[PDB]
Amino acid sequence: ATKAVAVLKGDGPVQGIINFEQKESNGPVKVWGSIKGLTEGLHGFHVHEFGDNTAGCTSAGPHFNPLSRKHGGPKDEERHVGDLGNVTADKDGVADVSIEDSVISLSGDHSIIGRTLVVHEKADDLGKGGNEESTKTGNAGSRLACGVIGIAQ
Amino acid sequence: ATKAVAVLKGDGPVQGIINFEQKESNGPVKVWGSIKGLTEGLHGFHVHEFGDNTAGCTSAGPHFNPLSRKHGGPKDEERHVGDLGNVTADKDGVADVSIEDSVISLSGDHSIIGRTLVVHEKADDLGKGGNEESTKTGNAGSRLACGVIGIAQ
Ligand SMILES: [Zn+2]
Ligand SMILES: [Zn+2]
Repeated sequence: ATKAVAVLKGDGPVQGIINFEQKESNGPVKVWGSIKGLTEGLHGFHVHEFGDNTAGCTSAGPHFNPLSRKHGGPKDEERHVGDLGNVTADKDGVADVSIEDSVISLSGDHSIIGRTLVVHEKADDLGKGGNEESTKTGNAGSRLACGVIGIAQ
Repeated sequence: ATKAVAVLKGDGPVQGIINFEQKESNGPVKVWGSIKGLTEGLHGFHVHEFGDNTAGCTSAGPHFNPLSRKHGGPKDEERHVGDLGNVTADKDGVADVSIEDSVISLSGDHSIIGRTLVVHEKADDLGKGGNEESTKTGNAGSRLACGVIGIAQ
């Protein structure tokens, strides 16, 4: 019913659009959209603490632990509330994503409205890769585009 | 006592970052922050209805007229219930923003919490200078970085 709007912008050809389709205000959300200006294969994809992403990296570090676990989800079980999978792109420069989930809803100033999403440079491990750091971020690499989430209904 | 953090990007190294603080939910508010990557001189800046700003015009056009008004304010008697005037940048490529207003506040999805903003690479004409487009947008002459409004509380 109520669609939210996440607008990620990097640099020229780099963007990330995601709509969040929610039917009331605390129930589960159907999520989809296109992250373009990528190279083919997987790219890490996380909802951070806050909507600050303006002091560059001096803002969103790794992805928020509000439930007190590691990075994960599409292969790991524990998973941050700040993790909506990874965006796997084609050679036409785009990852067009499709998801449905019951760990967030369009609720207040702290859920996924007023919040930040990050898209990463490379593929995400989603748990414990080959190193310590992979438990923090997924080892997904640097960030390109950044964006904030507001209401589109 | 909720502080915001909007993130505009897209025109490569151009960003538009604006903050706010809410002293009481119904009072006036000081906006602050910086728009950087700009040439020196004036640049128009507008909050719109919704946080909807993904691809461009299909995700919102001009700054909405809920009272069915013209644009303007700092030289005009109208002003939309969701717009501001213009900024100016110094030759480091940056506009300082440190402005007051007594009609926006951080309260509800349609206020500045939950909303969108775009800044413009030319001056704004505020309701009327020359043409139709003065009374419509604000004659703002060009786009630049666009974004959704974020919260750090
Ligand atoms: Zn994570
Ligand atoms: Zn206006």
